[PDB]
Amino acid sequence: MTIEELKTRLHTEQSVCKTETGIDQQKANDVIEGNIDVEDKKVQLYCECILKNFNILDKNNVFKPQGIKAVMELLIDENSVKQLVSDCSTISEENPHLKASKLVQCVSKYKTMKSVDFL
Repeated sequence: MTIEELKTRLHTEQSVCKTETGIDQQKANDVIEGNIDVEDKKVQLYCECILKNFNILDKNNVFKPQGIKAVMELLIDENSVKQLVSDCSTISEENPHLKASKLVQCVSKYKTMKSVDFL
């Protein structure tokens, strides 16, 4: 959008979602750095919140590839985004909250939220 703007939007969404979930600052820092404790209830809620706020996840927890493509296209090369979408779209997680932390874990192997601050 401007990388400076994506960085700001990411900070805003991390702030709003931390308040909405009550996730500890340490656990939120771990998610931001790409160290996702997938089984943690508050990590799941925080991941779900960030994804829904970027419309990557719709209100029914339906995965929207357009949402993740829009974001990722600004950080990584075209073919890597295609690879990301294939990997992330095919995650076998039947639980929606566990799907959300696993989704953020999948995206994070390509680009962590913290890495965007470098940028």
